[PDB]
Amino acid sequence: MKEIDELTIKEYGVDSRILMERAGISVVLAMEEELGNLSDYRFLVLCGGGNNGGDGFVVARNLLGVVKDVLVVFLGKKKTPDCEYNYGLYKKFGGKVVEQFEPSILNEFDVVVDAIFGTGLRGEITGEYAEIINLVNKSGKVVVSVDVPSGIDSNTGKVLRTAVKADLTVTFGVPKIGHILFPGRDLTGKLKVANIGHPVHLINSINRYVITREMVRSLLPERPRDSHKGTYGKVLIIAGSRLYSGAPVLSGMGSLKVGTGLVKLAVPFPQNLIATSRFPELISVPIDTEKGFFSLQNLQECLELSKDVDVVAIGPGLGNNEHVREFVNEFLKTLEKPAVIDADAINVLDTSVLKERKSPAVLTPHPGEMARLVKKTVGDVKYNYELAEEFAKENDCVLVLKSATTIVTDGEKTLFNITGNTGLSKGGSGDVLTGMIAGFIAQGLSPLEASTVSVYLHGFAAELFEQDERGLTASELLRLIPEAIRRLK
Amino acid sequence: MKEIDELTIKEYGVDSRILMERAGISVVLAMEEELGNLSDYRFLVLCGGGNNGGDGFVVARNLLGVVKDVLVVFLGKKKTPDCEYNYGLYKKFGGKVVEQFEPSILNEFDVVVDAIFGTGLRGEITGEYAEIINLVNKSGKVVVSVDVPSGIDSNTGKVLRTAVKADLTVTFGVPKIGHILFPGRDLTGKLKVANIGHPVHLINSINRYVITREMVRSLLPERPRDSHKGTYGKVLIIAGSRLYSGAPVLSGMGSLKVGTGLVKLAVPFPQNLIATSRFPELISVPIDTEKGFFSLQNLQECLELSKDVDVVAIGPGLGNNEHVREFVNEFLKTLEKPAVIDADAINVLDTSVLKERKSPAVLTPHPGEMARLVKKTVGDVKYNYELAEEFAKENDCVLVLKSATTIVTDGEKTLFNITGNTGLSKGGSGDVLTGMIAGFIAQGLSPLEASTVSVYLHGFAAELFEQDERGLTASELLRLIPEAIRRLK
Amino acid sequence: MKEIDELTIKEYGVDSRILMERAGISVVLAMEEELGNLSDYRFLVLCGGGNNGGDGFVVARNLLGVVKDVLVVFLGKKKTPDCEYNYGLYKKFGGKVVEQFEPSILNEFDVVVDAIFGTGLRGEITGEYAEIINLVNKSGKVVVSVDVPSGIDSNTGKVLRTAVKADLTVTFGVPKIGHILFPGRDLTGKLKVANIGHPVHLINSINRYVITREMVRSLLPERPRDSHKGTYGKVLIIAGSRLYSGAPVLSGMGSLKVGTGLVKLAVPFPQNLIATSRFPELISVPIDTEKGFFSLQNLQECLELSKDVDVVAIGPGLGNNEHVREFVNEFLKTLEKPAVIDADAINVLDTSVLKERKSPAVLTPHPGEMARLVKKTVGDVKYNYELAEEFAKENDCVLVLKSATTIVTDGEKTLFNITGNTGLSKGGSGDVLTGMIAGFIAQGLSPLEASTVSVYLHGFAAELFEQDERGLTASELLRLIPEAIRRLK
Amino acid sequence: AAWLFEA
Amino acid sequence: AAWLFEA
Amino acid sequence: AAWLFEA
Amino acid sequence: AAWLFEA
Ligand SMILES: NC(=O)C1=CN([C@@H]2O[C@H](COP(=O)(O)OP(=O)(O)OC[C@H]3O[C@@H](n4cnc5c(N)ncnc54)[C@H](O)[C@@H]3O)[C@@H](O)[C@H]2O)[C@@H](O)CC1
Ligand SMILES: NC(=O)C1=CN([C@@H]2O[C@H](COP(=O)(O)OP(=O)(O)OC[C@H]3O[C@@H](n4cnc5c(N)ncnc54)[C@H](O)[C@@H]3O)[C@@H](O)[C@H]2O)[C@@H](O)CC1
Ligand SMILES: NC(=O)C1=CN([C@@H]2O[C@H](COP(=O)(O)OP(=O)(O)OC[C@H]3O[C@@H](n4cnc5c(N)ncnc54)[C@H](O)[C@@H]3O)[C@@H](O)[C@H]2O)[C@@H](O)CC1
Ligand SMILES: Nc1ncnc2c1ncn2[C@@H]1O[C@H](COP(=O)(O)OP(=O)(O)O)[C@@H](O)[C@H]1O
Ligand SMILES: Nc1ncnc2c1ncn2[C@@H]1O[C@H](COP(=O)(O)OP(=O)(O)O)[C@@H](O)[C@H]1O
Ligand SMILES: Nc1ncnc2c1ncn2[C@@H]1O[C@H](COP(=O)(O)OP(=O)(O)O)[C@@H](O)[C@H]1O
Ligand SMILES: [K+]
Ligand SMILES: [K+]
Ligand SMILES: [K+]
Ligand SMILES: [Mg+2]
Ligand SMILES: [Mg+2]
Ligand SMILES: [Mg+2]
Repeated sequence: MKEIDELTIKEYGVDSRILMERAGISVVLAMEEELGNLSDYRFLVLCGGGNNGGDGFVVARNLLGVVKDVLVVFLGKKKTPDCEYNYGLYKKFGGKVVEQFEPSILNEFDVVVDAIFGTGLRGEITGEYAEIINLVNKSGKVVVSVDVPSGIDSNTGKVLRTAVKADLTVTFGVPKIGHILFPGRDLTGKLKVANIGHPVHLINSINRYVITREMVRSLLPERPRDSHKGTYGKVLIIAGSRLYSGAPVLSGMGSLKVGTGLVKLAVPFPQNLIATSRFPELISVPIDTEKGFFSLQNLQECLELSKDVDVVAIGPGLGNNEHVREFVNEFLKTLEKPAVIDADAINVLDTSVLKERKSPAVLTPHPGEMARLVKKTVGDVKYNYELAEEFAKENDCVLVLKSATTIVTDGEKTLFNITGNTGLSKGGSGDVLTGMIAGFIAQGLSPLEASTVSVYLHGFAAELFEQDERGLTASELLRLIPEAIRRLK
Repeated sequence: MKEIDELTIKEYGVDSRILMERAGISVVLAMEEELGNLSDYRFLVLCGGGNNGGDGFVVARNLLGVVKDVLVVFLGKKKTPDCEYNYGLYKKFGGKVVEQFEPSILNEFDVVVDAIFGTGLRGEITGEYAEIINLVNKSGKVVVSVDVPSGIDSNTGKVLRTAVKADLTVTFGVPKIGHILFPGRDLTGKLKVANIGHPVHLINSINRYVITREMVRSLLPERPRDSHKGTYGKVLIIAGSRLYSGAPVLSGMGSLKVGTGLVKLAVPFPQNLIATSRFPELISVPIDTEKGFFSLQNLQECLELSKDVDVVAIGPGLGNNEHVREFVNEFLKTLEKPAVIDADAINVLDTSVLKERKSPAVLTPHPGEMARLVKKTVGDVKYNYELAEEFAKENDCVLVLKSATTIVTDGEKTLFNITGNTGLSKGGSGDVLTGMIAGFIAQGLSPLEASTVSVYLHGFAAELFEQDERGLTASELLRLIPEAIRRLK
Repeated sequence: MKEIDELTIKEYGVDSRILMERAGISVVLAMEEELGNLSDYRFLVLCGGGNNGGDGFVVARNLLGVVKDVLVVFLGKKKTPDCEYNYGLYKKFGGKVVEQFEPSILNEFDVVVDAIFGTGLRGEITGEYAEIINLVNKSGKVVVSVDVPSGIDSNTGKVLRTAVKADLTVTFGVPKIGHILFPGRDLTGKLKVANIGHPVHLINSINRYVITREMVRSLLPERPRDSHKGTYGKVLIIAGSRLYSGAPVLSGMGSLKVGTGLVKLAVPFPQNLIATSRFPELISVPIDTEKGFFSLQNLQECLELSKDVDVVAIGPGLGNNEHVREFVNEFLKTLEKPAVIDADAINVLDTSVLKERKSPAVLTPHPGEMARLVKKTVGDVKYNYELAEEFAKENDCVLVLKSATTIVTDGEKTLFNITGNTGLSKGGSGDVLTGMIAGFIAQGLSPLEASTVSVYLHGFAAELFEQDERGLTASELLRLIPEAIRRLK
Repeated sequence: AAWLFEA
Repeated sequence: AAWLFEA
Repeated sequence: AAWLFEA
Repeated sequence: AAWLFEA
């Protein structure tokens, strides 16, 4: 993005003042769209000394004469050249500027435009800057942030001591990672992405994308009329234990509800019988076990069951103990099919095994399992997309790191998912996702594509729940999945 | 309340006649609201000699000239000063008063205003007073009671020999306990609470409240966007036996449907498998038992399962025998987590154990289990809020005493719940409640708050059932819970 | 306007490239608004070598990558600096430019953007430029003109040999006279006025305005509740003859329908009786005449009738002969009230009389009467706002020159009216207007204000006619007037 | 609509 | 809805 | 209606 | 609805 602006000025030849003008007017238009007619409102524009503030000056100047009142509070010391220019325009146009903030000031304005810091923020905000942000946050006024709410680090989404909470953020060219990852995602409020005149080839060159409806629509496999269950693939899910008899059911149904032709579960007897008593469509193979858990004595039966399926999912509700550990690593070492490795299969996994595998793999950890997997803290891995990138690349796999914003990466391409809600914050929801991913691989999507489509549809199904989200359970989510698919087209 | 009137006159300085005027006109306005234009109706006002009757005289006087007909039947001997004053006003204004009731009289009137007795009722009603109340009750006329239907003891809700059955009750300042507890709640009909000019600080000073929509809305925990199942807590439910394989399922789902992140049941094998066959989202741990019931041999397994959960519910469908008794009391004595103690765990409980506990507890008895618990009759404990108060305070716990009006108390604060209907009068409904309470504790509400929110939402879900209430079952109630939550906001 | 751009660059400091960028993007946004999503369309941008063409290059460049196809046909020889700059940007961005137009080219495009000439057009278009405009006009494609359709002289509305016919014109800052006067008004199609960043004080400084709904709403006199016919004024209308018995009725009703309190007509007997037989509310004074026309023998009767009225309208249907001439000029010379001089009173008027008058006057000629009045051809005066200005100023009057676009001027302020339709192209419609103007003067609006409000409301009433406009008659128009007023607020 | 009455 | 355009 | 903004 | 107020 810094790249993008520079190239658009330096190689394409667009005057930096023109980009700055387009930036500011796009903020005005976004506010009009969100607030209706702007002439009834009084606007307090907060401008730093950088180009974020310059953008602010453009906004203030364009409100002059058209709205009830404009005031700029200039908070910087030095001004960049474009900020200086635009400051001089605002003044020539008759705009009033002050240099000291008095708490009482929010009293006489309806909208605060936050142009203090954007992508040029470095390190923590303190001093006057922090007080003013805390005042704005306590004011209950409408807050529109220019580019990113001031205080959010645009590369990570972290709050640098304190940050503005916006009702509306107008960002330029492309969403920034700090709009996408929390807490920043929360502080952004409603996000508008404005076209300010970058050539389209530059906008498209960016390595990380948010997963969209259009991308997922184009990835959904085709349903030829002359087809049968074989057309849509077979999944084996190796799952469950005597502690967890339900997980396998949720995974298997996740596969069926996204359109897989045939799903076989392998589950310790008698827990395997639980699946068909809820959903008779599922096939649930009883695996004879010594203590209610998969072990090495079951290895050959499972490789045999895997011989004429398209994909194998393993992990949900297996339990984490040494017999499971032995079994999972020998299985994965010998299985020459794509694998979706989840849950307790991740908790026992030996990552050397992923390197010596010829067939592909998707790993689906929440941060707690990722932390354990790479031997780091939850805090070190949460939302750490570069870490996920390095791991996907080292181990020749797709890593789906699950959280309110899920990261899907293969080490080259990284995608962020922003669908879903807190109804998914409840056990079972991940077990469903695993089945969805395995299912899309069975139907012919690549691992990365299957994962992109699945995370998106899984979150969208949760949002379609009719009642309060907190009451959503995994069984209900399964039922919403084909509605999500329909609404997708 | 007697306190309240006295202080409003004696310390704040509001003339008692003014309070009485505001009382009476609030009755007129409440009737207009309920009946439409009052001028088509004929009103028979029944006035005792107390201030309830004085309030009646204010009503009658204010109807003079505006309605088809007013008649007062004055039933008292002496009059209090404000009743005397208002009697004299009614007469000066031209109102007609008689002193003898003739059964034939109800014939020529449409509305009976019942101002015979309010909070000054002492002991049983007999003699003329009883006959007249029984006549009014047989008349099929519209009955509006001033303050409380005459015959209801305003401190308990008991009928003192006989009582008026009202279509509408207008009470002053705050609801009286006798409007809230049955039978009085039934005899009150539709209740309006009128502001007659008490200062608000006095109205708010009252120790007992009815649980309202607004109170429950403010107590619902937050759902931060960046969250996961851990954010919303973990519950262990120790439940079931070979006699009762279903109870644990209803408790576990009750927890999940109010937004708990993770629910583990511990249930004797093979009954534990019943839970996941209905709801695979649940985790149901098989507990190995000798005869199909928890005993001391299971104590250590359960303490272990309790180590990284937030709350433990125990009791639903455990069975009541000596092995269960030993197990429950040793468990609760050692468990250092908040406990929700229900059902058969209450039936075996040794209350010394609650005193020696450092962690908190909520007990959820119906009157039959409370009676047994304190060794009294059902009749002695039913609706006995002072008894519940004393028990909560002695044992350092929250007591939720369940009935059509549920009492929630911690010995200091007492709350009454008035949502729900007879569809909850059917096995399973309590087992659901236990899970709901455990769930809200898991999410961070205090025991008392979790219980307040739960009793309210549980009754409101029952009322949302689409078909006749009597056909409601606990499974359907679970499905209604997230609708209740949504309607709450 | 040339003034405006220059000052905005040279004194306010706005880079001319920035104004040009805002110009072009405002064209893109106006097209999106009018056409919906632009990505389905192919655009042929026609660029001259001036700044109009530069604006075109901005448009083309901003469509690159977002729409099906862009092509520029560059038609100029030299480029101005901003056109050169923007040409270079379009190319860098990957835009394709050709320099020769092939008739077959319109075939493969859906929208022609016309940026050949704007306000820099000088003299007639011939050569390649004319052929290309004639091709576009024969193509049936959607045509969007940048600033003004190429070929319209922006100061007069004249076509310079040939001109583009647009579906949409996006003009910058303010409407140009050439959008307002015909034929240019016709060639403009739907007109959008874009804010490109001129300071508002400059935009407002312009001497000529289009009459708007908001201006007319603020001018409508107040209707105090405690009022009577005297509050709203009295009008005398001196009108009619034995040739024209209807004109006076239409004028008198025009006065009443805009809210005048009292209208007296003076009309030769027996023609005066026609008025009250249609509208009995009118007062119609029989004037005794020798041959059916006003003459000098009626002068004193009319001055007498004028003594306690607020305004006098004279002219509609008087007839044009020497007795009328003598009478009108002696009357106007002596009448010391505001006069509305219309129709045959204009045809006989001696303009020296307007100079020697102390009281005010509004003249309401169509071009045929203006031509005669200043002794010029219809062609010389039609839409000649400078001529009208000079005449209003020389004679101390308001001149309302009537046509599809009516000019209202007092020599300092000139207003253009753009309401109305061809249903007003039918006798009687002017006679109604005269009464409307006299009425608003009677109610207290200045001559210029009365005329501004009247021309607007008169055209708006015609547009409210329910059936085909061509069937509208003056009687129906009278009925629509109070609907126009209501819709105005 | 709540100054006089609460339900 | 009037900052950019007047009709 | 998408030239300026994407949501 | 007319005991308190007439309009
Ligand atoms: N119905 C069922 O049968 C269910 C079984 N489940 C199974 O239970 C087993 C254990 O899975 P768990 O995820 O509970 O525990 P894990 O042991 O795999 O997770 C490690 C710890 O990380 C923490 N954690 C979880 N999500 C986190 C997040 N988003 N951010 C930070 N920390 C987080 C948890 O507190 C957990 O204790 C798996 O086999 C899983 O399939 C779960 O899917 C729950 C539902
Ligand atoms: N589906 C299931 O598995 C169910 C199991 N249940 C379990 O059955 C066991 C016994 O519970 P119960 O309540 O039946 O019996 P309890 O032995 O706990 O109750 C004692 C007696 O009190 C009486 N009683 C119940 N509610 C009363 C009230 N509101 N007022 C006055 N008296 C009342 C009953 O007649 C009952 O016989 C518990 O473990 C409970 O969890 C019940 O929840 C019913 C549903
Ligand atoms: N119902 C009636 O009694 C009517 C009587 N009318 C009266 O008829 C008399 C003569 O008025 P006229 O306007 O017919 O003729 P005038 O003699 O005043 O007009 C001179 C000529 O100019 C031409 N002309 C009219 N409008 C023109 C325009 N917009 N552009 C160019 N040329 C135009 C006409 O061809 C007309 O012959 C007036 O006293 C007028 O009040 C007219 O108002 C028609 C209705
Ligand atoms: N607040 C939230 N917003 C969006 N998605 C969520 C949220 N909480 C959880 N999820 C999604 O729910 C699923 C949780 O998976 P996992 O943590 O494996 O839990 P489980 O094993 O409990 O099924 C993931 O897809 C995760 O990204
Ligand atoms: N008529 C009623 N109105 C409102 N609530 C009721 C009614 N009958 C029962 N309930 C509620 O239903 C639940 C019954 O719980 P409990 O008596 O423990 O029965 P169970 O063990 O049968 O589930 C309690 O919350 C109680 O207050
Ligand atoms: N096509 C048109 N569009 C708008 N207004 C029109 C049109 N034709 C005529 N008018 C209006 O109708 C009225 C005609 O007045 P006038 O020419 O004095 O005719 P008359 O004497 O026939 O009543 C004027 O207000 C004129 O501006
Ligand atoms: K900012
Ligand atoms: K009473
Ligand atoms: K043009
Ligand atoms: Mg999981
Ligand atoms: Mg119970
Ligand atoms: Mg005319």
